[PDB]
Amino acid sequence: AKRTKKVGIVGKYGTRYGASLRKMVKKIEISQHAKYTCSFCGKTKMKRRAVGIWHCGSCMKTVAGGAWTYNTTSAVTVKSAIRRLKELKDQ
Amino acid sequence: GKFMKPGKVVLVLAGRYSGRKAVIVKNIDDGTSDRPYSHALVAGIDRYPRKVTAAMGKKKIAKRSKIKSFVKVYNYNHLMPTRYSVDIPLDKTVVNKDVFRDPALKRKARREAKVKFEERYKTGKNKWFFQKLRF
Amino acid sequence: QTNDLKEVVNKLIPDSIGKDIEKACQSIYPLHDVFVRKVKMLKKPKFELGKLMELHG
Amino acid sequence: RGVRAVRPKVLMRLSKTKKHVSRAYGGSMCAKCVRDRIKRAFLIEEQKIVVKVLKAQAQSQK
Amino acid sequence: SLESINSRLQLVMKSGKYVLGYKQSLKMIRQGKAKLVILANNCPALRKSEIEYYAMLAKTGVHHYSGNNIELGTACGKYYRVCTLSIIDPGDSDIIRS
Amino acid sequence: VVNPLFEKRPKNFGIGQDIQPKRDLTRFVKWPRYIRLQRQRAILYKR
Amino acid sequence: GRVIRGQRKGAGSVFRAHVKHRKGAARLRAVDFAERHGYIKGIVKDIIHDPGRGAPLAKVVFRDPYRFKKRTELFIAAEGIHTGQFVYCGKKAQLNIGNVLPVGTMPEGTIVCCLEEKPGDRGKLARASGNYATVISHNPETKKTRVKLPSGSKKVISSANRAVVGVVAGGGRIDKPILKAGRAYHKYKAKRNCWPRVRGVAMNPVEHPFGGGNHQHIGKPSTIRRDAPAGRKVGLIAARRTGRLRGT
RNA sequence: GUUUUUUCACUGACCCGGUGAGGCGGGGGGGCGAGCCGGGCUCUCGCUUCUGGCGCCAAGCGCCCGGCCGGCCGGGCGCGAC
Repeated sequence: AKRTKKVGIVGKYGTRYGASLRKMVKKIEISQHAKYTCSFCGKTKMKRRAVGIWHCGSCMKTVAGGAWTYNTTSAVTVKSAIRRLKELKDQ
Repeated sequence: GKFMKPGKVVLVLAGRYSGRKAVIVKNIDDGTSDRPYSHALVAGIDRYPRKVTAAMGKKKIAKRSKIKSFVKVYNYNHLMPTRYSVDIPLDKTVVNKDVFRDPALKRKARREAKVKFEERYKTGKNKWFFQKLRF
Repeated sequence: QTNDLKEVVNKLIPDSIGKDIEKACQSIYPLHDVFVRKVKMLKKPKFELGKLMELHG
Repeated sequence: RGVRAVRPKVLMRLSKTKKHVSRAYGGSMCAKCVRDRIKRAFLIEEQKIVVKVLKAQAQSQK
Repeated sequence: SLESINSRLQLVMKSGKYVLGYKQSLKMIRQGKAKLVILANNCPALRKSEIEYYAMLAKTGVHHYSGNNIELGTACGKYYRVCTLSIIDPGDSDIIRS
Repeated sequence: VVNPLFEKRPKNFGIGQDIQPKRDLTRFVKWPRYIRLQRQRAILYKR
Repeated sequence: GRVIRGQRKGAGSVFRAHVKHRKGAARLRAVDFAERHGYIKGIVKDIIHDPGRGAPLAKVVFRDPYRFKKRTELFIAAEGIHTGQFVYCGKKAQLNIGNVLPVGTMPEGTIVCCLEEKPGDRGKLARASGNYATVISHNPETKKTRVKLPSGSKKVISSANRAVVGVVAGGGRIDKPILKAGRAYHKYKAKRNCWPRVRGVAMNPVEHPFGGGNHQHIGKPSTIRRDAPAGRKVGLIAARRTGRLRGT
């Protein structure tokens, strides 16, 4: 069935730590454990090995990503900016 | 078109002769009752002739410039064909597919390719073929 | 693109670009007050003194 | 494959053939990654000639 | 021609003959049956050149598809992912000219 | 008469192509503290 | 009479760092001929976890230009580096991510990390997880560059010094609450003995200048002289302003 | 002049950082664009970026040098790598 009304992955912490802290960590805990589509084989096999280090269980290709998410907002916009800066160096 | 002709040079991909260069002597693009898969007969060089250099002796160069050939039926996908070609006879009378049941007739197909590859090494023709792929 | 920076200005002192656009748009919607309202210099190449003195002569 | 899974100081006793497979990079590299590097060795070394021949035929018109 | 190349496949999937995958497509190049060999852009760069080189010997055209193997699967109307796609017969289509 | 196997095999000693040849580094040796001293003593007579 | 905990910290022994399972010195590559005139190619072998460091490292293997040996480097991994990616290091190397080249040979607004504060020191600045330094502006005469550091303070830097392009990996880890004391215990066990932080007012008046009293209070101003001696220098060290931060 | 002093910059003690102290500074000769009529100057470069191969212990070319019988059976030195 549907077991819990509005606690998810953070049902494991019971009554402890407060709602608005457990409400915060749920948005993280979902993402860091979520399987992502490997951009090198297409398979949903990117799992977080450790902090900032993401591993394709199919490619055996390790990526240096964000702590709780595969891609961070900052790292993407830098990759877009470094691209755009390189479009001006060579023109 | 169909490129897997008996004029082709071929990188042996799998097996004991891994990374060796070989000449297709026969192409069977649709296999027999014995071999369902599409298979080629190749004759290549197990031991390459070592890198030879001026200020080596004529007796030393001859010793140094010795081909040890193999003759082997492979699958097509256990070979890697290339743009190169070695237009060398390698007669069908000896280098043949009735070579693997009789062991002495494999020593002669091994022996024939040895005489054929050693002479065209000495000419300097197809000098890519007689140097080992560096993997 | 089709000619050099000395030969564009002798098109820019008249309306050689501001007349060409006016005529070639009469068939789409006939428009009157066409100029090239501004030209902004962005990228000059490496400065050689000879080409400058060639503009002054 | 083809190599005995045994405590590493025992390897002195084992015969040569118990410690490798009869192939290029035998008992050192897998068959899969050898024959993908026979391809990678080749198609790079070919691509060298593709830019080698273009180098002179990009020069020669000047 | 970004949705054209998507639509020109969709018609080859309906009417024409096609081969999905690497190993089976690598036979259709080697059997001289390949007319266009499409590649997804996240295929191994070694195996991308493997296809290009075989297609050069057979004088077969290689298209480099503007999507990953998941989109090339959706371009084929298939419920899986496909990198390599050697087309044998377009049928009633115009894919291998333009 | 020219034995045609004898190929001219030149090495490209460009940055990140071939290995560097064992060239002269007499003026890049980390010298002993006495050899270092007696040379930069001779500099102080010229400085 | 007793020495304060901070002074015992410097002494060493129980406050020395736990560098047992810490995996190598996370340095740059050394400046040679192919850092200073053109570039040298290297592959990322494996992205790796360094205990006590939030950011992951990269075993990057460069072939040696002088001997037939092959060199291995541990880089503060730029975010988006993967295994079997070609990392280039030199003056003529291209301006893409996880690719070190001198700050002199990149445009303004360039995001870098593992930045050298001096030419040759092999990567000191902006090398914690999710941090970046922006190349602000160049000075071709005198050969120097303003670079905004992660704190937000522009340093004039000598332009002959190197930084890998891109933000450091493991970015945005301090977003997640350390929910329990267990997660904090385990964090600082990989680093050094600093965690169970006893407040000075809880301590006795012999161990710490804020200790003692029948009530648990500071008693003397918590803000202290910069010139104060060790044992005394405790609380808010040379506080320009203090209290709840209003304005920017 | 002598001395004091202020700002610019010098290196040579003194300090720092890296390295297995591996190519620093100047000059020369081979690419590249710009400029008068085959010649010449103030400059620019120095080889590697489609791929999770491979590379060291020199090829090449000169140059000298020791027998049997100008011909065959072996050594050194210079560049290549100013």
